[PDB]
Amino acid sequence: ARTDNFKLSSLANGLKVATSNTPGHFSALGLYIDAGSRFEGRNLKGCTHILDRLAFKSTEHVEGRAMAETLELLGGNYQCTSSRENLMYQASVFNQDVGKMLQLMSETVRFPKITEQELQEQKLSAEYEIDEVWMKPELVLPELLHTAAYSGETLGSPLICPRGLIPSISKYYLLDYRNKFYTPENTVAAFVGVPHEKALELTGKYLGDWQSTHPPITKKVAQYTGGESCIPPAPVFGNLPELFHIQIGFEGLPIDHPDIYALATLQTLLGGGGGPGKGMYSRLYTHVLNQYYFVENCVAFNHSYSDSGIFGISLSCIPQAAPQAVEVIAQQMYNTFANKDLRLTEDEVSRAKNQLKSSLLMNLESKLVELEDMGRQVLMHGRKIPVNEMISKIEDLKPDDISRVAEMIFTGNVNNAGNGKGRATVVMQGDRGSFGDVENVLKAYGLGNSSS
Amino acid sequence: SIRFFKPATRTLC
Amino acid sequence: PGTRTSKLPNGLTIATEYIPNTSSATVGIFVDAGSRAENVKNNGTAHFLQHLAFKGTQNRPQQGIELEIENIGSHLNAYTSRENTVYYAKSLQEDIPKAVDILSDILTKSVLDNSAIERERDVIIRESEEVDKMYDEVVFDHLHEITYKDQPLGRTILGPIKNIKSITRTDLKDYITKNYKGDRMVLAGAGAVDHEKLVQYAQKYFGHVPKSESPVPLGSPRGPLPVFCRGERFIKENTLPTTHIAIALEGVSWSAPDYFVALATQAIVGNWDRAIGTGTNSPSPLAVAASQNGSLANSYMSFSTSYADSGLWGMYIVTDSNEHNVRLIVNEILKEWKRIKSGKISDAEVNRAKAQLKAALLLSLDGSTAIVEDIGRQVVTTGKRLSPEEVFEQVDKITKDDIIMWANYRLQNKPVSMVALGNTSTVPNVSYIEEKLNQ
Ligand SMILES: [Zn+2]
Repeated sequence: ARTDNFKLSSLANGLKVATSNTPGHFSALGLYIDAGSRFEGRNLKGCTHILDRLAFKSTEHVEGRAMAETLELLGGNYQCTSSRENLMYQASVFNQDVGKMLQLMSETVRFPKITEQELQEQKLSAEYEIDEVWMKPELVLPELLHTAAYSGETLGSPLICPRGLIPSISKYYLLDYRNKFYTPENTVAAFVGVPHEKALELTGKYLGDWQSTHPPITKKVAQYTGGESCIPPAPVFGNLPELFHIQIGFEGLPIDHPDIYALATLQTLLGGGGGPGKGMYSRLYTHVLNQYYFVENCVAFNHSYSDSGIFGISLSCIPQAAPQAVEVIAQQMYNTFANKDLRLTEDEVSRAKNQLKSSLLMNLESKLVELEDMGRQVLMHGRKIPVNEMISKIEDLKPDDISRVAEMIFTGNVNNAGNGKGRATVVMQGDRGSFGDVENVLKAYGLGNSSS
Repeated sequence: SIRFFKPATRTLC
Repeated sequence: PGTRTSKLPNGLTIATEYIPNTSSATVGIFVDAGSRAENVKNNGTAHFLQHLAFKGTQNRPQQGIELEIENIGSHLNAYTSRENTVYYAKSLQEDIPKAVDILSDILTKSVLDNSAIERERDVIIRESEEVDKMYDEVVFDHLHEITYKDQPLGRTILGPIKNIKSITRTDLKDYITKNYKGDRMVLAGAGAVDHEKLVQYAQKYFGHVPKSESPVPLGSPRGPLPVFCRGERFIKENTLPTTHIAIALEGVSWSAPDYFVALATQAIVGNWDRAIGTGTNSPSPLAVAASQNGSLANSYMSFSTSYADSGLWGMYIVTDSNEHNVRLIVNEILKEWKRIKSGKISDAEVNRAKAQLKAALLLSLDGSTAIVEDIGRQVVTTGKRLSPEEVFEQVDKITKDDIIMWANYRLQNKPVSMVALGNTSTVPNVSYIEEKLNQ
């Protein structure tokens, strides 16, 4: 709010306009829509991805070629991407070009033509993209994790569109999706280094007369269920070592939840991985990577969304070691709160705290990052938490705070709006047998919750 | 890659 | 507002750019050293030093540096190029001084333990074996060797295996003694940074650094200008699936008046990939030809490298060792340079290139680290920092004519050097190339 020079207001159609920072060597701006794969349901599957791949093509007022050439002339530093919870159009441009970029952005957001040809191209192209994605464990495991954590609903609704469902994505369905989510009251226009006054001026000029379609409200809360799933061992490539993968998690916290900072500190304290400051002194490094080398990778993850999240540890190892994977992970989770002799130390917590503040602040040095973080925050709870407040909440964290949160998560004791189960989510690639009685090992360590 | 300039450098990456 | 500058009594320059609304920053020490400061038996030292600087100093043992940096959430890194050695840190504003302290400590008070030096010889070798697997890297190293025949710039950064096995603690300490002079280094910082205070810390932790007896402003000429040597080196390797070719001509230096014009011309030719295309809405006649009737190559990339007193400008090609007649793709490339030389280029493509150029040089100066990168490299190799607004001006004033002029100067009756790795049988001669280009 105060030092960031953050200002917020709305157009009469409900479009929120957010600005921050002061004049610089150049500006950043973007349109943020509250959409994503979690809203597709079973009827609009794949629409979010196709619409974002269709970004910046021909519009009612700008020929496809002219759109592309003009964006090149603006520096070509623009993009459209989408996730489970977001759909955004962003760019950084020289100061004098903010208006032109905003105009093009609103043209593709309000008047896309989506011709037969354009759609056919993106569809043909999406099939090849999916085929590639399915060969990357870094992408696939997390996908399986979400599907299992929410039984294929909302946050677990496929982020990777099923191959067979792509050809049936019609203009009709894309229009249905657009008419449900592309409304001014579901959009935010954010700018960094642009005076608020100017931003209101430009936004009103290109988006002010935009009117809502007043669609049916179809936004369901995420209901964590937890669950299990296993896909076949990946194909043995060249010299590459064969590896099995496993991810184990529990329902985490919403990004605006009060213990979110404690939980991110916990994430940092665990660290892990595959110059100094690279987190080689984090628990997963010390207690796992350094102890077992049949483990090629081990890291903590923290997926946090508007109404839920998944928190846990990922591990990749040699096929031969698979039998021990579950236990290794269980021990680490256990050791964050239930092991009186490995209680979280002042040193550990203090270092983790500084590493968390550090990576947040350093990331925020980028205009595009400031921009995206602002857009999403306003989109979600209509306010931008001031950096000062964020740092304070982290600096005030004490070891007990981290221990309380660790216990809550691993005990399956989170209580989010969706009223999730306390069952673990375990997903893996390799031979199912090789992993053993997964549930038994977890119960043996008091992890999870068996009584509702 | 995508579009510009290119000198050699070694890093304690 | 802009870049603040100050000079320490020992010659060290302190350059700074404050970034509003930040609580973190980057600080880096830039030394005009690198491999171009070594000799034939010396070759590889500067890089060897970089590795050892992290093994312990007179004030902090190795693990001590690591743990200290990780506890305040800072990051520490270094790199060596043919022109300089850079050590830098990213940290919260509270730790800037701690950062300067540690940087100076690692740079000047490093232990250089004999045990460490011997264990490291293996790591450096391992590293060498990895570069050998990056064909582009290999081709450009050979290109530097023949183009700057028997000159400093002609040696690689890592150095020969021979030298990696023979470098001695004496070699190391001499390099440090000879090159590490205040007048030869810059302490650059950006972000939540106070220039006055940083100059103090500079004095406090770097003040002890020796001034050269014959000081020279960072920009001033090292000595006898490198000389571009025409030449060719064919490296037959029938086992390779792809063939790699690099074609160069004497380019432009960091401070050259035509520096931006040279970059502009590079951008007009641009790149192309057999699978992706140009990444431009409208491909050049060259790109179109490259993709026609089966493709003439897998990819081509225009490149430009600069140094304080010299430069290399040219094309880097990648072809299918079993499918492409390298001659054909080379012809198209030369045809394209001639097109520029004959003025047959549109206002639109000139504008496209200037836009590409501005974005690449300016929109990329985003965080403190990138900004320190720019401040540091510019001052240490040039003696000044053109501001983002000044660079914008330099690019914006370029005309169709400037480009036509430059190409006609640099790509007509000038020597070219070339390197080819892989299936060499289909690659044309360096005299073939000049004949067709000047023709
Ligand atoms: Zn190295």
